[PDB]
Formats: sequence, C-alpha cells, structure tokens
Amino acid sequence: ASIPHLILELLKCEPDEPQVQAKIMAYLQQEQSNRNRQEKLSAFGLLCKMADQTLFSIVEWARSSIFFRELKVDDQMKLLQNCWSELLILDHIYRQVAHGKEGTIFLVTGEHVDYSTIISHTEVAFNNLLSLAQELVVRLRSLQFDQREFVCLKFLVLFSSDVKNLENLQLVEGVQEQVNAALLDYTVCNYPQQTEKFGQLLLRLPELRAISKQAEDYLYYKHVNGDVPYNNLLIEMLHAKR
Repeated sequence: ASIPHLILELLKCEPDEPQVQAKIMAYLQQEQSNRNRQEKLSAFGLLCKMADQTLFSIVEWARSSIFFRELKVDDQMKLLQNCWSELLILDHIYRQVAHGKEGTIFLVTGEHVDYSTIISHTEVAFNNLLSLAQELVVRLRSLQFDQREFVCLKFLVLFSSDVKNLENLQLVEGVQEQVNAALLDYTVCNYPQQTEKFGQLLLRLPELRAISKQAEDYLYYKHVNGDVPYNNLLIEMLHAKR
C-alpha cells in the first residue's frame, strides 16, 4: 500500500505507545507517591524523571531493533552515546506532532499540560529549548510528518556513519543508506504534491543536532549544582560526552 518493506519492518520494532505511557505514569506516581513530602518534589526534576524513563525505553527499543541487534555491544554503545539526546528530543517533537493541541504539550505519561503552565513554572533557559522544539513541531506539522517518516528519522539518527571507531561500519553505512532510500521512496509515493518534504525532513536533523547540544549543556549545568535527583541513564550518557 505504498510502504516499502524496509519501513514495514522498522515499524514492527516500534513499542506500543499506550503501555509505555502506563508504565511511565505508574513509575512517576510511585516516585512522587513514595516520598510524600520532605526531600524535593520539584517540577524540573520531574521532567527529568520522565526523560530518564523515556531514555530507558529508547535504549530497549534500539537493542531489540532489527539491525542494531547485529552490532557488538561496543558498536551499540558508541551509536547510542552519540545520539541519545537527539533521539529524546525527536521523540518529544513527534509526540507533539501526532498528539499536541492548541496550547498544550503532550507528555510521555500520556497527559496534556498547558503550555503556559510549563513556561511559568520553569526558568527562561528551559523555556527557550522547549520553544526551539515547538518550532520544529510547527514545521513538521505543516509537512504532514507521519509515523513512517518518524521511524525512518530515528534510524537515520541512530545509524550515523561519522562515529569514530565503529567495528561493523559496513553495516551502519548500509542501513543508513538503505533507510534514506526507503524514506525518499515513501515520501514522494505518499505525498507527491509535497515537492520536497524529503529534503525538508532531512534539513531538520541538523536543527535537532543543535537543539540537542544546548539541551545537554543546560542539563549538565543544572546537574553540576545538584538540581536534578540523579537518574543514572541521563547522567551516564551526559558524562559519556565529557
């Protein structure tokens, strides 16, 4: 039905969103229920709490992923360390495209929060990053960015060839080229009037890149003086940078 085979397989590797939301929702209700006051029941750390969970879900996704699983643990870690924050932001952006509304932000827990509530209860620094992400959301919404293009961008983000010291480089470049091809074939077969949405889509990766670094720098800063609880997947990957 105009969906190449390679894409049908990537989609099969996607987690069922509803159960990921339920699992994350519970975790946060626990983390927030268990300590029932005294310590730090913040709002910055909470977005940090669900970002951490989202990250674990992303790592599991990559691991169970059709082509990633053929790489040795050494190659896997180097690909995930290089793009983990980009994957997180891309995940957020797509969730806004498929579920976002008027003046709300759809959270991974499956909840809608007023964009005003987020802004007000967070410092301007975080505010700017959140706003830089919505611009991309606005651009993807116009292009009719859909799920099949979303899993393709994910694999293009994960399988990046300019990562140094990859053992099975032949496989990483192969998949990358193969996904690029399946994506172009899909975009013009399903959105032909869209002169170059394919180009538009790829032009988004460098932007995701830039936003990604600014996000890590802010995350590191907030971390250096004790403003996040801790959360080892977030910190671990952030320290894979230094």
